[PDB]
Amino acid sequence: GITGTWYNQLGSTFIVTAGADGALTGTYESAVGNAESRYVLTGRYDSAPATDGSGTALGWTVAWKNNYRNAHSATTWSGQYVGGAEARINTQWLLTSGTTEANAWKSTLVGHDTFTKVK
Amino acid sequence: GITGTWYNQLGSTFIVTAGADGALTGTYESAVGNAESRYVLTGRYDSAPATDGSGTALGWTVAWKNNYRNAHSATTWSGQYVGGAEARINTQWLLTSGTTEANAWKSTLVGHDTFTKVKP
Amino acid sequence: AGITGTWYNQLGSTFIVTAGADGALTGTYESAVGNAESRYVLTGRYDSAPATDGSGTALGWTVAWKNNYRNAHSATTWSGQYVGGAEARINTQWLLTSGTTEANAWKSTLVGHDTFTKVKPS
Amino acid sequence: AGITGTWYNQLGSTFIVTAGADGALTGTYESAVGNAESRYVLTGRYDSAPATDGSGTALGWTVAWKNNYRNAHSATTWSGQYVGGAEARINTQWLLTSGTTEANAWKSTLVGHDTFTKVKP
Amino acid sequence: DPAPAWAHGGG
Amino acid sequence: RDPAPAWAHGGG
Amino acid sequence: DPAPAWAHGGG
Ligand code: NA
Ligand code: NA
Repeated sequence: GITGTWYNQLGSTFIVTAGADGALTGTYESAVGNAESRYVLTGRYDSAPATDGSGTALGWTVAWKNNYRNAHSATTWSGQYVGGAEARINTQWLLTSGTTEANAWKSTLVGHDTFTKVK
Repeated sequence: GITGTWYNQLGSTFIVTAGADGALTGTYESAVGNAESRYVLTGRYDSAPATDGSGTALGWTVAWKNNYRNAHSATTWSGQYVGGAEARINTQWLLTSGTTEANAWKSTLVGHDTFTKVKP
Repeated sequence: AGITGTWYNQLGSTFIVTAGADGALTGTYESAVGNAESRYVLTGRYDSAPATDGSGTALGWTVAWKNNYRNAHSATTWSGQYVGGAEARINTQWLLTSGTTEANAWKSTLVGHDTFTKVKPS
Repeated sequence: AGITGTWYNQLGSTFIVTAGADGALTGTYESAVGNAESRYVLTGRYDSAPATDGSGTALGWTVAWKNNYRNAHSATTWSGQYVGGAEARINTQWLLTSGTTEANAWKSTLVGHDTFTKVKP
Repeated sequence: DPAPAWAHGGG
Repeated sequence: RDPAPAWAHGGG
Repeated sequence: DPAPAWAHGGG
C-alpha cells in the first residue's frame, strides 16, 4: 500500500517505492514539479506489519541538495502508514541544518505532516 | 569523514558508508555482536557541505525488523557530522511504533545520541 | 490577548486557561487520553506584548499528571503559538516525560502535536 | 523534593527555582553573568509525590522570552526529570516556539536538550 | 529558509 | 518490555 | 537569534 504517489495539503508530491527488502526509495518535489524542486529520498519501513488496522512504521530522509540547489540541511520523517479507502501517512519530522558549533543549539526544527493519496 | 565505524557510549556499533551520490548505507548493531541484534540502515547526507567550519547535515532510518525479530517500529536520526581531531555525529531521533488510531497520540518517542569513531 | 478561555484539542481534551497581564498562564487541563482522570493544574507563560506584524503569540505550559485520583509520575509541556482571527487556534508541539530509571530514560519522552480550538471536535 | 535552589547548565546559565508543596515550580532563568537584562520569569509544575522505586521525578517549565528590556516573541518549554543522589541532575528536552506568520509557522519550533546540575561550571 | 518550505507542512 | 532495542537509542 | 542562545546551551 505504500508504493506510489502521496501528497501533503500544499500538494507537495512524494513518489516512493516500498521494496520487498524493507527499503523506501523515491523522490520528493513541489506541486509544480520542476526539476529544481526534486530531491532524492531513502528510508525504511516495516515489511511485515500488524494486520489489525494498526499503522505500518516507517521513516525516510531527504538531504536538501540536488543538482540545482543545496540548503546544507536534511529532514527526517518518522511515522506510520495507515491503509484503506482513506489511506494516510502521518509523520513528525526533524530538519537539521549544518551549523557551526556555536549555532548548533538552533540547528534542528521539529514539525509534522500528513500525506494522502489524492490532492 | 562519515564513512567508517561509529559508536555510541553503550558501544552500539554503526557501520556506515557515505556514497558519492549522498547515500548513507550500512548496519547498526549492539555491542554483543550477535546477528539477531543487527539491522539495516539507510539515509542521506549533504555531499557538498559548507567549508567554513559548519557541520554536514545528515539523517538515517532503521526499521526494527531483521531476519530474527520485529518490533513494528522505526527510528529516524537527524543531525550533523562535525569533523576534526575527534570527529562526532550529533543527532536527535524519533522512534515511531505502529499503533491503532486510538493510540497514535503516544506512537512517537524522542531523544538524542552522539557517536564517535572511538570504541568505548 | 485572546487566550483566556476554554479550548479543546483534536482528541477532545479540555484546556481551561487564563492569561494574566504579566505573562502568566493558569488553569486546568483534562486529558481525553492517557493515564489521566479529571482535572489537573497547569501553569505557564505567554508573550504579553506580541509583535505587530501579524505573527502569533508564543506561549507554553506544563501539567504534572498528579491529582487526588491518580499519579502517572509524568509531566507534559506544550510549546506553541496562539493565532487569532476568524478561526482562533493554538498550535502546539508537546513533550510528555515520565519519571524513569536511568536504564529506561531513553524511552522517557513522548512527542506530538496538538491543535486547540474553541470547538470540541468529533 | 530536592529541586528548590539553583541549577546550572554547562555554560553556567542559571535558574533559581522554588519547588513548593503545592507542585509548583516558580523562579527565574538568567545568564551566567546574571545582569537584569538577561533574567526571565520561569513557571512550571513537578510531581510532588514521585515513585519510590528508583525512578526520577517528572517536571516541566516554561519561559516566555519577554522581560522589561527585550522581547524575542518566543517561548521555551523544558520537559524532563530530576534525578537525585550523589550527583543530582535535571535532564530535559526542550521546545522553543517563535511567534510567526502563518507562512513561516512550519519553521516556528526548535527542539533540543539540556542537562542541569547543582555545581556552577 | 533552512530548506524548501513546501516540503514541510506543519510546524 | 521496550518498543525498540534500548541499546540503539543510547539506553537500557 | 530566536531566543537567547545561552538559555539553550549554545552561543
Ligand atoms: Na504494530
Ligand atoms: Na500539574
